[PDB]
Parts: sequence; structure tokens; C-alpha cells
Amino acid sequence: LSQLYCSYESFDVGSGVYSVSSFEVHSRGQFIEQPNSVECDFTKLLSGTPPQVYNFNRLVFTNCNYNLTKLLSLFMVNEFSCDGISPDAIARGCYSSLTVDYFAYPLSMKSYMQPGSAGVISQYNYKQSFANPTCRIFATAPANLTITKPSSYSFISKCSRLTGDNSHIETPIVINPGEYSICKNFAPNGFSQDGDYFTRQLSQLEGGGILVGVGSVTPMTDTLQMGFIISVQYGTDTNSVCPMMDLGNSTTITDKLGVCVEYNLYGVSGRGVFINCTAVGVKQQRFVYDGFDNLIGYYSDDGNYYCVRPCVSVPLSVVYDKTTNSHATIFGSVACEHITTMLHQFSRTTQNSGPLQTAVGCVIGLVNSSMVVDNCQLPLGQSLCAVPSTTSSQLQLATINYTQPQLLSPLNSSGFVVQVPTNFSFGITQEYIQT
Amino acid sequence: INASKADGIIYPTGKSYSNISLTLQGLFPKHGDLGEQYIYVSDYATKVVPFNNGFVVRIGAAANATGSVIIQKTIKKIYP
Amino acid sequence: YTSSLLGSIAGAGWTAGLSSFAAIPFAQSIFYRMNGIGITQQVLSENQKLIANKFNQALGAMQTGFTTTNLAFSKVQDAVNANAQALSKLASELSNTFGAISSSISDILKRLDAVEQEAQIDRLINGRLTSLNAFVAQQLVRSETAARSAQLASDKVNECVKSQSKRNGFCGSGTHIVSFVINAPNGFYFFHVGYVPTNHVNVTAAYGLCNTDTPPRCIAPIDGYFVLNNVDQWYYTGSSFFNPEPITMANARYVSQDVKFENLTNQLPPPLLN
Amino acid sequence: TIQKVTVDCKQYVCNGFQKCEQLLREYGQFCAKINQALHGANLMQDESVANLFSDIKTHKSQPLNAGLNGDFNLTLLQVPQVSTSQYSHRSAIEDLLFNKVTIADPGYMQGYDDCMKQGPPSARDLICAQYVAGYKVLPPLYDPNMEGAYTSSLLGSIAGAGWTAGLSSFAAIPFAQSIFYRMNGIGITQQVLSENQKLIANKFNQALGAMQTGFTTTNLAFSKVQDAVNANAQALSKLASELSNTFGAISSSISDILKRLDAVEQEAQIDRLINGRLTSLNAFVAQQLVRSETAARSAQLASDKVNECVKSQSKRNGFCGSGTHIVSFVINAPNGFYFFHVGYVPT
Amino acid sequence: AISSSISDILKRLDAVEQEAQIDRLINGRLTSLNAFVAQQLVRSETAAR
Ligand SMILES: *[C@@H]1O[C@H](CO)[C@@H](O[C@@H]2O[C@H](CO)[C@@H](O)[C@H](O)[C@H]2NC(C)=O)[C@H](O)[C@H]1NC(C)=O
Ligand SMILES: *[C@@H]1O[C@H](CO)[C@@H](O[C@@H]2O[C@H](CO)[C@@H](O)[C@H](O)[C@H]2NC(C)=O)[C@H](O)[C@H]1NC(C)=O
Ligand SMILES: *[C@@H]1O[C@H](CO)[C@@H](O)[C@H](O)[C@H]1NC(C)=O
Ligand SMILES: *[C@@H]1O[C@H](CO)[C@@H](O)[C@H](O)[C@H]1NC(C)=O
Ligand SMILES: *[C@@H]1O[C@H](CO)[C@@H](O)[C@H](O)[C@H]1NC(C)=O
Ligand SMILES: *[C@@H]1O[C@H](CO)[C@@H](O)[C@H](O)[C@H]1NC(C)=O
Ligand SMILES: *[C@@H]1O[C@H](CO)[C@@H](O)[C@H](O)[C@H]1NC(C)=O
Ligand SMILES: *[C@@H]1O[C@H](CO)[C@@H](O)[C@H](O)[C@H]1NC(C)=O
Ligand SMILES: *[C@@H]1O[C@H](CO)[C@@H](O)[C@H](O)[C@H]1NC(C)=O
Repeated sequence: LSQLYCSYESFDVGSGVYSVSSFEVHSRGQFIEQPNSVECDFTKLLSGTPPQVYNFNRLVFTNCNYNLTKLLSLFMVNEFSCDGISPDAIARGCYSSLTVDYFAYPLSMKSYMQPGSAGVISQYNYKQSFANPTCRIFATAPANLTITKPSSYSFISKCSRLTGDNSHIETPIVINPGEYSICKNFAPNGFSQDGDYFTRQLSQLEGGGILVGVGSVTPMTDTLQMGFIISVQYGTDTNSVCPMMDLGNSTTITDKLGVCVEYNLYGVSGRGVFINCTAVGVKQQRFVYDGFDNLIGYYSDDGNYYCVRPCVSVPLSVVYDKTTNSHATIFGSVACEHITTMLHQFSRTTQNSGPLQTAVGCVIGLVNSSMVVDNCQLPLGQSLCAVPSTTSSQLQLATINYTQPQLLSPLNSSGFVVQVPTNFSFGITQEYIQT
Repeated sequence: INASKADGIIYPTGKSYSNISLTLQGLFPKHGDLGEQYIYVSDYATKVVPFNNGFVVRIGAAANATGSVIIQKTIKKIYP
Repeated sequence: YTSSLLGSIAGAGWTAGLSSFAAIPFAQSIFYRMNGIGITQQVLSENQKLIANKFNQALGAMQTGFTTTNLAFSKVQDAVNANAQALSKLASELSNTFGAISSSISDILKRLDAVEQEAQIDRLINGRLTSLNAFVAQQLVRSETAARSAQLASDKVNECVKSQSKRNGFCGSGTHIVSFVINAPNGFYFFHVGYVPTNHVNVTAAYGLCNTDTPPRCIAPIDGYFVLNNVDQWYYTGSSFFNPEPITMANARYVSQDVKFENLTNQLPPPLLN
Repeated sequence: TIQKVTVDCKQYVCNGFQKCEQLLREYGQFCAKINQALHGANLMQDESVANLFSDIKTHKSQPLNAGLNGDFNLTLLQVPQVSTSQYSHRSAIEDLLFNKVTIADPGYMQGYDDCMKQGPPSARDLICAQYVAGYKVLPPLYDPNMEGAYTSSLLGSIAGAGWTAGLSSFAAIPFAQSIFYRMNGIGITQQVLSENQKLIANKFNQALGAMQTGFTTTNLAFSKVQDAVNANAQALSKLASELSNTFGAISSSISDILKRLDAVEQEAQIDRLINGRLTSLNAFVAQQLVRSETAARSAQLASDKVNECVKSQSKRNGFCGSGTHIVSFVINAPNGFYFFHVGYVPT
Repeated sequence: AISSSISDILKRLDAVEQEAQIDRLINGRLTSLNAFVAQQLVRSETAAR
């Protein structure tokens, strides 16, 4: 009755049968299946001289666990800019893959590697792609580590093809997001002098390629500074890249079939009901989805295939009688057994008006009396009604009665029998027509 | 290529579907495309082909048949 | 307009209706409407005061139907509430923040800078335009429905108020006698007066009667039945009230021979004598 | 009628998550308004149904034989014998009509348990989806037995003789005599009727015997029945499918948004879904109101048709079918009434 | 959005900002198309009656 006074939001609600807002669902269950994953390999990054920006090193991590904190505490972050994800979510999540672009980069230039920038870094050195959830980081490497410093910072200031008979036409060649420049091959390990307009400018098979290396001998700072372009992917693989954790023992689903449980199965995170079904789909893919990319299946390590039904809320209705201040509750389309087992119900239903099975579902607060009515004001569906009790204010479960029509017997004689009135009255029908 | 036989379709990675139809974008061949045919010889190593989006190879279509090299026997698949 | 309908004068019964104007008093018109549903003139003459009393009894209790337990009155109040609901939905939507910091443009200009201000005001603008579009659409639908219903109300006035209806259920339940229409909030309110019979009686009726002659003459009742009573004498009764009367040409019509008609040789009715 | 549907607005918009629930309140009494509008629509539907079945109610009847009244075979129009295909009041032709229409069973009594037990079967089922999405299909006011009783009492109605008023007396005239009177009034003399008695009865039985064959989408009325069923299903589909619209957010799942983002970004992305779902629920409510208004007007029309074509004989042309109207029958159909207008077709 | 022309949005903005500004126009056009379809359905039902 409070769910009614608050689902239609007033003290004064008239008699009727109302749908109300249900109660929350529990997430206590955990069905977790995690492989014994190897550690991700942050060794090529953590040792040696980092490359320049146009010769960035790419790392792709799949099917491993990361001790990210051990890596985050090595570097000294200065600026980050995340798009579609956050660093905390990166530190706490599971992914199909993790892609890292890392290189040496000076902090004074971190605006040239900003979305929409107009300089030479986004034209010839590195353009960040935004197809996946990605994030930029600029950080300083402490000296005591195994990471060494380059001679300086270098970049590509001019990449161009000279075309025409006299090579008098100068046309720029620009990079696509996430790719390398054709001009990378002139000075792979960095330019040795500022302004290194190369002397021969290798003649390619469609014209003459021109590079300039005004990407200077730009003095190395006292501490090495680096750029990191992080990107993550979801749902593209059967395995996941997950943080290092200890999660106890929740690996079994054998005797938890039918209960709403949360789950973390090779990275995929959610909640739902697991039910042993017949194996469909491809077992090699380990997941069965629907047309909307919702998980509706799972091939377990035990050897069984389970349908993943989202754990649902039991519908509930309130029959309200205002004159006698009496009410009852209908659990629409639910057998009373499932009600007696389940929960997600209000405080007064910790609990002879007990669970009664009707044609519209289990009801609480109705006394079955096998009575009939003709005109009733609280219909419940399927010719069932709820009658306010005139004496016990408990509502009773009645039925709408079909009164039979009176039969007049035709005669076996020559003519027929007709009923002709002997009195009458004047009825009055009232009708409203809106104009 | 016959789309009614699902010729050269790359299966979705990390997931599967059962008993449903749906549209899906990606990288697919063109229906009715004939492609280039190579026989295992001569002249193949001299020709450079663009890779633009990749390609799909059909291997062993003539196996368990009667034929001979083109430069009599039972045919077999030869893994390009 | 609606009060002029009570004394409205059209053509008499048994006529076209809009050609002539007959100044027939109200009581005579009621008795003609009663005569045409199957109540003979003898019954009407006998039960004059009883009929008037029952009409005055029915017409004196129509005020008691002005409750929401009555369908039509509840529909009047439903129309009123729909009118109020449109305005309430229009006025309440101005407090929708639509995802902005507030619903007040003054607050947004109070708390934010130029670009953020413009974004939040854009939110409010877009939400309010969408809600106004919805309001206009539902008003168009409601007004078109009300125009069709006004056409139906005109039809009902012409069929039930200015004339007696032979269709069943168009002017209420029972046998229509007369209807009255008053004004109501946003429409019309009708009072359909019908003939409601009680206390029927079983009688033996005949399909028709025939004499025994060269090709026999046969009769059938007009707006009534050939009933026995309560070597057997046949009588005529109206279909709406039992009162045996002699069979004459005023209540019988000549029809063709049939095998389920009675064959009379004694006490032949006057239409069947040569 | 239309299928009666109600929406748990809070569960539909916020899917249980608490941050959405606290963010939902900057939009007025939206969920309360949705609930109240749906409640009013369903209440008006129930009142419409009650009025219709009170209008088509019979008050006097006569006994009818089981196979032959006169020489007319009314077997297809009568409730069968001990066969009793679990309704005991649905006639043979009504059984055939309901067997030729495909309808998803809503499980008004134990459908929740069936949906949890089944699992795979009926992928993308709309009846099962009501428990995930948060909408409820409400059961009709009357079960099929009582509506079957109402429309089966009409075959034996009396109503008084054909040459009289029609609601003052009750003439217990058999079915065959009533048919012969109805043919006498369309311009067929008694001599012709007497001569061609058995021929007329044979042609009438030929006509009734072939009304099974009209239960195809080639026939207009059966296709309209299936159209109404499809409209009922289409409303539920449009309701359940809108929950996967992202409305310009990173995902349409609140769990993913809470997973991947931080407080302010999370809040903005959740506001996107909230606003989209409220607009779609408003659209659903508006269309349900329009559909219920239409269904109530059509119920009034169906009552008029019963009173003019089933209980009496029509002199209007084209109101009770094509030709010269003789007699009409009505059975129950999914979401309405199905009529059989018998007409005189000269050659 | 900055404009109602997709060409202008592709001129003046970068990838993320372009995507947001195009999403604005997308969602608006879908809502207006839904409104058009609904009113056409109402008009056609009325015309049939
Ligand atoms: C992840 O990295 C951290 C930092 O290297 C590890 O924390 C160390 O754990 C050992 C356990 O023997 C302690 O003795 C050290 O003092 C810890 N160092 C710090 C700075 O806290 C942690 O063990 C690693 N986790 C795994 C499982 O690889
Ligand atoms: C492409 O594939 C389809 C399916 O294999 C082929 O269509 C079938 O062809 C056989 C032989 O004519 C018929 O018996 C089947 O009934 C066809 N199936 C269908 C559904 O059409 C089709 O022939 C192939 N197309 C081409 C261009 O070769
Ligand atoms: C290999 O690449 C380097 C630059 O990465 C280029 O200078 C060299 O010419 C290439 N090898 C040959 C044989 O050209
Ligand atoms: C209610 O009580 C009657 C009494 O006989 C019983 O037959 C019936 O099964 C009970 N339950 C329902 C739903 O009618
Ligand atoms: C008149 O009708 C009333 C009830 O309507 C009935 O009690 C009374 O017997 C009737 N009078 C006669 C004379 O039939
Ligand atoms: C597959 O779906 C069809 C409907 O598209 C259904 O008829 C069939 O039973 C389904 N098969 C299985 C094995 O579920
Ligand atoms: C019908 O019978 C009654 C009862 O005897 C009698 O009073 C009445 O006069 C009869 N009707 C006639 C003779 O028309
Ligand atoms: C009347 O007489 C005719 C013979 O001319 C006979 O066919 C008919 O059945 C008789 N009718 C009755 C009902 O007595
Ligand atoms: C009446 O019709 C049914 C089927 O509609 C048929 O089975 C039966 O034989 C018919 N009766 C007669 C007497 O022909």
C-alpha cells in the first residue's frame, strides 16, 4: 500500500487494481572462471633506449595478467587525456586486447599531439586514432631505472613528393591515424642534425621523396620524457587481459543453477541466471550472443553449456479498496511455489489469505470463498474479481457470473407461443456526447 | 564467389550466434567475383599485387579429380 | 438552442417529417409514439392517467443519475479531467531540466560561463520544443475526434430528439419513445425514454387465418398477434401490451395462402366472410 | 479490444542501478504520469468490454436441435458434444478460426515460471522479454469461456416476431420459420418458398459448409484479424527493442557506463539514456491512448452491427454484407468479433 | 550543433567533436522521422474510416 501511495504518489488514491514498482535484485552470487594466465611482458619497454615519435614501438597484449600498479609507480605522469575510458577503469578492467604505442617525447611539445592540432607531429610523425577507447599519457622516467636516454629528441618536419618533369611541384605526404610515415626510413634512429635536408632524397618508383629533419638535435632534458598512447578493445576475443587479483573460490555453478548471480568469466562481467541447456553455437568461441550483442550462452570449463537468462523481477499488483481500507497483492503470472522460495519483496512479506493460486497468478490477502458476483468494481482478469467484505475486512476472491437466458419452449401445436407484456415502465438511458 | 553459400566469410571473433540472421559489416568478397587463378611453374614471383584490405584463398577445389599441369593423374591441394 | 427543441414542431407521424408543420400537443405526440410501437388505442385510452404517472415518475428520477456510478456522468467528468490534464502536462513540463544544471535560465546565467551557458540553454530549448510538438500533435488528434463526435451528436439529435427511432440501441435500451437533450460541459447530454415491459404472459398465437373457399382468402396481423385468449375464437392483440380485441381490417391484412395458417370454419372473423 | 500493457517505468529506465535512479528525478513526476496514463487506458478498455457484453446480452431463448433445425444444418455454429476442446462454450467454426491464427501464449497464470524453465525456445520471445524489459501484459476482463457463452447464446435468441416492434414480445418461432419469413420479406412469395423448401435448405447448408475456406490471408477479414494480432506484437517489439538504443552514449548498458567512466562523464552518459528512454515511453503511451480510443469506437460499431444484422434483418445495402441481407452470425475472434453475413445472391 | 550540414561539421572539427556533433543531427532526425511516421499512420487510419 505504501508502494502504491509512492508509485502513484499521493495519499488519496481511489479503489482499483494497480501495478507498482518491484523490489531490487541481489548480486551476492559470483560464478568466476579465470585461466591461469601468464604475466604480460613489460620488458621491451622497461629496458633500453625508447625510440623517437615517428618510429614508435607498438605493444599488443592478449591472454595475460598485468601488475599495472608496479608499472604506474615506475613512471612520473604529467598529463593524461582519456576518451571513452578513464585511467581508474583501465586499472580495474578486463579487455580483449591492450595496445600500447610508446616513444620518447619532450613535455614542451605535448600540445602538438592534441586532437585537432596543426603542426608537423600530426602530419608526419604520429596521429592518434579514436576508433577504440584510447588514452594519452605523458610521463617522465626516473634515472635509476633500466631505461636509458637517447642522444636528443627528433621528429619529421617535412615529408613530400616532388613530381613533374622538372620536379617543380611540391606535394606533402601525410600519415593516417596510427600509422608510420614513409619518411621514417631516412633516419630510423633519429636525425643527427637539426635541419637535415637529406642530400639524395631517395628516388622512389612514382617520383622523388623529400625529407627534412628540422626535428632537431633538440637537447635531451635532464630526465627522459616519454609519450604513451593506450587503447583497449572489448568483446573481440575469447580470452581477456585482466588485473592481478586473488578472488577466493567461486568456480562452481553446479548447485547454483537458477539463482541470479554476478559473473566474471574470462573477462566478461555481468549478472544473470545460468541454466543447463543443450549446446548450441560454436563451442570454440566460448560465448553465444544475440543480434544485439547480449550474452545468452556460455561453454563452461566443466564441459556444460549454460543459457544465460538475465535475472528478472517478479511483477506485482495491488488491489485496493478505499472505503474499507483493505488491499491485496497479486504476483502476476507466478506460481505460488516460486513465490514461497524467492525474495526481492518488501518488508511486510516476510510471511488463511496465504499464497493462493489463481488464473492470474499467486495472490496474497484474498480469501477463497467460491462466491459469485454480477456487477463488481475490482476485476482481476479471467472473470475473477475482488469483493470488499461488508462484515473481517479481508477482500474475497469472487467470480463474475454468467446468468443464463430464460428458455421459452416452442409448442407442438399449429401456431406458436409468444410472451406479451401485462405491465410496463418507462426506462431512461442517459448518454453524454462530447462535441 | 557465391554469397548464397557464404563463400569466403570470416567468422566473428570472440563470439558466436545460433539460429538467427543479422546484417554485419566488415571485410567480405564481392558476390560473383572470379578472382585471379594460380596453378602450381612460372611467372608468379615476378608479379606484385596490392594487398589493400587482404584477400581470401580457396584451396583444393579440384582435388579428387582428373587433370594435369598446364606447362593423366589425380589432383591434389598445394597450399600457396 | 437546446431549450427551443422541447417545443419544436415538425410534420406529424405517418408523414415525411420536414415538409409540413403540425401543431399537435405534447401528450398526443407521446400517445402516437406509443401507438406505433404496438399498443392499441383501447389500452392507451384505458391507461391514460397510469401512463402519465409512470412518465412523470421516470422523468422525476433522472437527477439521481448524476453520479460517477453512472456511465454518462462519469464520461462528462472524464472529458473535464482530460481538459485539465492537457494544461497540467503543458505547465509541469517547464520544470524538466532535460539534463541541465537547472530548469531556470536565470540559474544557468547565474552559475556558468558563455560556452557552458549556451550548451545548457540549448538543452532546455530542445527539450521544450520537443514537448511543445507533442502537445500540438495530441491537441490535433483530440480536436479531430471531437469534430467527429459533434457530427455523431447532430445525428443523434435528428434521429432521437426530433423523431422516433426504429433502430434498436441507437437511442438507448428498449423501445424508443422520446428523447431530450440538454447542454453539458464540452458536449450534449441526452435523456432517452424507452418502453420497458414487465410481467409477460404466455399466449397461443397464430401465423394467420384462412377460410375454406375457392382460392381461400387469408389474413395476417398488423403490428401485433392473432392470439386465442388469456371452436376456439381468435382475437387480435398489440405486440407491446396484451389486450384481446376483435379482428377487423384495421389490424389484419390480406396475405397469400400458407400451410401453417389456421383453417377456420366457425366464428370466422369479419375480414374472412364473403 | 487491444492488448492491455503496463510499464514499470523505473525498472524500464534505470534497470535497477542506483545512480540512474537518483538521476531520474530531475524530470518531474514522469514515471507516475506514465503509470497513470496506462492505468486510465486499461480502465477505459475494461469498461468498454463490459458495456459491449452487456449490450449483446440475450434475455430469452428457445431450444435448438443439435444437427438439424428444419432442414438447416447448424452444426458448425453450435457448441459441440463431449468433444469439448477445453472451452466447452467455443463453437466449431470458432475453434477453427482460433486454430488458424498464430498467437503467442501470454501465460497469465504461470508464464514467469515457464519463461525461467524453458531457456532456449522462442529466441527473442516477446512474452518472455516482459520480465527482463519491465513491462506487463494484463489479462482480459473475461476469460474465453464467458465470451463464448455470450456469443453462443445469440444463436437461440427470440426477440419477437418479424412483423412487430422487436423488443416488446418474445415469439418462440423456430429457426426454419424465421428464415422463411426473412426470405418472404425480400420479395419471395410463399408459393416459391413452399415449392423450393428443400432446395433453399440445401443451398443454405452449402453456404455454411464452405465458410471454413475463408480462413486465409487472401480473405480480407481474416487478414484483418492477423493484422490486429501483428499490431499487438509490434507494440511490444517497439517497446523491448528501444532498450538497446544508445542515444549517443558509449553503450546502452548502464553497467558498461559505470564500468568504463568517471563520475561526471558517467553522469552525462547516464543522462543520455534517461532522456532517450523517457521520450520513447512518452511515445508509447501516446500511441496506446490512440489505439485504445480507436478500439472503443470500433467496439461501439460492433455492438451496432450485432443489434442490426444478428438480432434483426437489415434493409440497408452494404451494412450487413453484399447483397440482400437474410441472417448474420457472430463468433469470437482474437481482439474482437467475427461476423458471417448470409445474403441473397441472385443469378 | 554548429550547423545542420554534415559537410560543415566535417570541415571545422576533429574526430571526437565531429562524432558528437554528427550524433546530435542523427538523433534529431530520427526523432522527427518517428513523429512523421506516427502522424502518417493516424492520418491513414482516419482516411480509411
Ligand atoms: C605487483 O607489484 C608490486 C610492486 O612490485 C608487488 O608488491 C611487492 O610485494 C612483495 C611481496 O613479497 C613485497 O615484499 C614488496 O615490498 C611489495 N612492493 C611494494 C612496492 O609494495 C606485488 O607483489 C606484485 N604482485 C604480483 C602478484 O605480481
Ligand atoms: C549459389 O548457391 C545456392 C545455394 O547452394 C545455389 O542455389 C541452389 O541451387 C540448386 C541447384 O540449382 C537448387 O537445387 C537449390 O534449390 C538452390 N538453392 C537456393 C536456395 O536457391 C545457387 O545455384 C548458387 N548460385 C550460383 C550463381 O551458382
Ligand atoms: C630497409 O629499411 C631501411 C630503413 O628502415 C632503409 O634505409 C633500407 O634501404 C631498407 N633496405 C633496403 C635493402 O633498401
Ligand atoms: C477455491 O475454493 C474452491 C472450493 O471448492 C476450490 O474448488 C478451488 O480449487 C479453490 N481455488 C480456486 C482458484 O478456485
Ligand atoms: C404494474 O407493474 C408493477 C411492477 O412494474 C406490478 O407490480 C403490477 O402488478 C403491475 N400491474 C398490473 C395490473 O399488471
Ligand atoms: C530456430 O528458429 C526458428 C524460427 O526462426 C524456429 O522455428 C526453430 O524451432 C529454431 N530451432 C531451434 C533448434 O531452436
Ligand atoms: C379473455 O379472457 C378473459 C378472462 O376470462 C376475459 O375477461 C376477456 O374478456 C377475454 N377476451 C376477449 C373475450 O376478447
Ligand atoms: C390448413 O389446410 C391445408 C389444406 O388446404 C393444410 O395443408 C394445412 O396444413 C392446414 N393448416 C393447419 C395448420 O391446419
Ligand atoms: C452437418 O454438417 C456437419 C459438418 O458441418 C456434417 O458433418 C454433418 O454430416 C451434417 N449433417 C447432415 C445431416 O448432413
